[PDB]
Amino acid sequence: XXXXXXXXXXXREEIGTVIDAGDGIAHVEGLPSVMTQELLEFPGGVLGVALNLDEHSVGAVILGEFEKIEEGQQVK
Amino acid sequence: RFGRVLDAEPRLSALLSDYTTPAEGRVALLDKALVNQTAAALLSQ
Amino acid sequence: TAGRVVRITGPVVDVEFPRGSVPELFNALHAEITFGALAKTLTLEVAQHLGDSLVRCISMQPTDGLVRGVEVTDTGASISVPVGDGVKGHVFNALGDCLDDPGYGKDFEHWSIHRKPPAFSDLEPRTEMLETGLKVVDLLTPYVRGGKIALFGGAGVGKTVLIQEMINRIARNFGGTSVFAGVGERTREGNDLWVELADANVLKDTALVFGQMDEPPGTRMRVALSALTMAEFFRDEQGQDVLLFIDNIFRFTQAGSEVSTLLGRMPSAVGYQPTLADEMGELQERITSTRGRSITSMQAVYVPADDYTDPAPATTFAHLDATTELSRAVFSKGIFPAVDPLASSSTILDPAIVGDEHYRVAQEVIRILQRYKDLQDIIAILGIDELSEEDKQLVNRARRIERFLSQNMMAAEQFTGQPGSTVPLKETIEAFDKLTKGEFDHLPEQAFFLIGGLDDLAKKAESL
Amino acid sequence: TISAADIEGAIEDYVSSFSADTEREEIGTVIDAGDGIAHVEGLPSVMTQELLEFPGGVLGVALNLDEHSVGAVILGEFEKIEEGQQVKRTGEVLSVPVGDAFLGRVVNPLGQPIDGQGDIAAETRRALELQAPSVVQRQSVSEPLQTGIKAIDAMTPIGRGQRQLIIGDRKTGKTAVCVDTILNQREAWLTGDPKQQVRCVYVAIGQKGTTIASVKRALEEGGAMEYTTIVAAPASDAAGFKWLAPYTGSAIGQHWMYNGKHVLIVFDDLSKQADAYRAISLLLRRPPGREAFPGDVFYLHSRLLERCAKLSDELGGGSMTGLPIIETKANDISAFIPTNVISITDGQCFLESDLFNQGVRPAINVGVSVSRVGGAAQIKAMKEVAGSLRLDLSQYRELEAFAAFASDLDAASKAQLDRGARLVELLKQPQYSPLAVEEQVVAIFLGTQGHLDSVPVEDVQRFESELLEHVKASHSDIFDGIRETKKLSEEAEEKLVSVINEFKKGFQASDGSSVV
Repeated sequence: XXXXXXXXXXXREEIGTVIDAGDGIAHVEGLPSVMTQELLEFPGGVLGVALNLDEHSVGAVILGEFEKIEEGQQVK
Repeated sequence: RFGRVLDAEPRLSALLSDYTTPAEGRVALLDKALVNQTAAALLSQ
Repeated sequence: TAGRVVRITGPVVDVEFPRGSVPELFNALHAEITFGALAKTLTLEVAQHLGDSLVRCISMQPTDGLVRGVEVTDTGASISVPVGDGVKGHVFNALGDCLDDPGYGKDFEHWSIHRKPPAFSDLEPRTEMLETGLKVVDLLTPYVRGGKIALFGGAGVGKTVLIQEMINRIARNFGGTSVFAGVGERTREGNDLWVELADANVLKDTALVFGQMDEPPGTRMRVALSALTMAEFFRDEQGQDVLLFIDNIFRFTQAGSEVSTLLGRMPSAVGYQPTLADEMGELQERITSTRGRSITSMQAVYVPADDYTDPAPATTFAHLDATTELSRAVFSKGIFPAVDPLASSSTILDPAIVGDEHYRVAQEVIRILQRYKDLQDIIAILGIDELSEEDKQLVNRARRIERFLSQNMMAAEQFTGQPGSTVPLKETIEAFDKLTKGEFDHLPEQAFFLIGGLDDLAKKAESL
Repeated sequence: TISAADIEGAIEDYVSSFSADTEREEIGTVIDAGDGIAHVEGLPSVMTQELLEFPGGVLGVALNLDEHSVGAVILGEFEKIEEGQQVKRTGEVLSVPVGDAFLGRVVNPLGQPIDGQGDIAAETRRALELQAPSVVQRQSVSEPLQTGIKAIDAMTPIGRGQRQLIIGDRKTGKTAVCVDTILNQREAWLTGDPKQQVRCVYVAIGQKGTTIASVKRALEEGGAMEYTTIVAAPASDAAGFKWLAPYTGSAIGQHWMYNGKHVLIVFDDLSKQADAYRAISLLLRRPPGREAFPGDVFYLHSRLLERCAKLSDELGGGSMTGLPIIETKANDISAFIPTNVISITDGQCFLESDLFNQGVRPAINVGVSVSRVGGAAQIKAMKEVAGSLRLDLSQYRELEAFAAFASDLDAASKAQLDRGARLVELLKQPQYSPLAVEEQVVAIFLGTQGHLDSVPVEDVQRFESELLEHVKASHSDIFDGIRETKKLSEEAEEKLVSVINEFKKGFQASDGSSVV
């Protein structure tokens, strides 16, 4: 009983940050609720596809304007 | 005794696995759920 | 007790469970996809245990729209498929869900698709010939009861007609039923088959299982085992003979190689899965006869690049006992069922297993057809008038033997309205023994087409 | 009849013999499992290649012992394994039970019965990885292993302690030849002397269950199941069983061999063991060498076949003879596994499929088969009568290839061509028909001494079969003289020629003609 009550007592949209980028791929951390193949939009108006979902970070392939991606950019 | 409680409560033990979560809110939950004072201090350490 | 989805990579999904509740491998798990355009219930099969209570899975459906940290509910059993008489005349996916009428068959008994082959003590200690009642099959390439038969051919070579034929033969002569396993079949060809078997009105006795090409390689691999689990029930519990079509067993091998690569296992010779011969053996050994009942199999088998050394066909041709090849050069003569008498082969065709007279007559008919096949070039280039008399008397018999392999098969009854014949073996081995000796050479070629049995030849000769 | 006393006495023996040692032991836990391999944590005391056991009644081999965990390969139904299962030590290095109680039984590679006939009354246990007898312990192969195939016993004799490779294509009679060889021993087994009393092991790797059952039946019907044991690893079981099946077969054999019995081993077929080891290695993520095989497949097949030898009299005069079968992908005898095994064994009997379909059966390729032991194991009668035949047949084959389009030729070529055609017709025989050596010598005498030179090619097989039954009904002193002295003396040879002439003077030819 007491454990269930403690758990229930212990229990705005999310923005991820780019932790890695190279050769047309970026890895985005965070985004707990992203779905496989959701469109991600990066701050330079470039888009990514969120094609891989690791334990820590999303692997997102980038459509087109890859040069405009830097570590620490906000991903909506 | 705490080990007995954590092993008998698999959902609480899993929710206690907090290294990827914010440890401060995890410790606050564990102190509010969890006596010998020094034992509970080691547990919070 | 429920698990969480922790990692997703293409069709592969990892799930984490509470410490004490990790599912046994090959269990089916269910997961939800909630996005409006792609709403699904997603079935996962457990492949490996990665430690830390993580379970490696492969998805039976596309993983698009899946979100991290959704709940996963274990079913606590393997993938299970419905079994019973009410399976006949319906179409199922690999997962046992019906395509002809959704939600049908939920109330049936369900069996685990992953089950062991027969015990050693239960196998039949000798091969028995299957008297299928088709002249060409029985004489030149006898089928083995509970054996596996390779089939070769394509469109415009009667292949679907031969399937309808064999289904009718098993239903009428042996009181059995058929199962058809569309292992990676074209959805267009699956609908053409479904409509063809419905129009022939044979579908009432056939269970169809399709693993369509549209779905990920986990399903194109498990479909063959699903169909085989329906057939195993009909053999063991109903006590019927069963005929299991597989089309096409190469795609079972390929699907297995692709799953193995998604699981990151290191690939072997020319890139197949490293388990190949056991992956296949755990299917092919399970097709057999026991306790006087039998699962016969016909298997269409593609060969990559036409070389019978590639591990896919080299593995497959270790298991199978007979080989029927259909030829467009025979079909274009009007010879139905267009089984090529020289390119087809069988391994039961030995004087120890069939009577010495059967073996002799089969060797004589092969010799005569081989001679005619060697003369056909001279005939086409120079004309019959360039031949001697001794060989032209051989060709006069070879033309008639080639025609007399044709039969009014039961599949044609839809069109011709005349019934199909079923010649006894002891009739056909007399008829070809007489025909090779030339006793019927005074009859015209039209008297032998589509004829059936020897008494029918006597009727048609007096009609003409 | 049956009695209640035996059943009650067996239960009372189990009950009275029941005790528990209460022994202290390390229990480990499975931390990873997949695809027929598992990793175990704990087990501080486990030996390398200790046989483990798992809760499902499943065994495993501890191959790799890391700082934190033990990589165990799973033998049998790895489906029953899951993470967090406890594992315990059997306390034994990888071993099989062994003894005379295996004669007439079918067992899986672990030495568990698979026939359902009953438990195995094992004498002791033997470790699989005991080294082969060293260069000082062996003796020269000097003793005939009669196969009862004319083609083999004439040109490629098999001696006790030889390894003879039965390399061939798919569906050419390789299994038929080995079953014929196992059947032929029954005429010896009915004698009591261990010196003649050869006993046999057949190990099936990756065969169809129907093919194993068919062999079990053919050996029962011949009476060979008095002295044959079958290790069965059929194509349906896990890769670990297909990998062990040759080793356990040799281990069952070696226990008899070192006692001074004579043993025969048939490996059917050793390519499917190589493929199983390729599976187990690539699942371990070891890198592949040539043809995707791991670097050590040579150390698989040599470690196996080197167990087969003849021992020196100082170690007891026992011996083990190996017939490994290999399957060849479209007759490319230069493939990796073919050449590896050809480099180990003391010779090969290549079976060519292009001949088998013409009805030359057994389809022995006389031009490529050899015996590198040679005539040292062949009885002096057979050695004298047949020892020319091999080269005469090879030069007949090249002559036939030349003359196939020669419009006319010299008389010496034509006479040689007709002799060679009659000798090829002489060497074939039907399935399950083992001929005793005392008859094989006479069948080959007919050929080599030209007594067939009257006979048309279509008559020859009939003629030879009939004449052997003639000399079996009357004039048996030919076969008694040959067998009791192992040499064809002149005073018998004249009686033979006299029976030959007396038969030719009464021979109706199959064409309706007659000859002398």
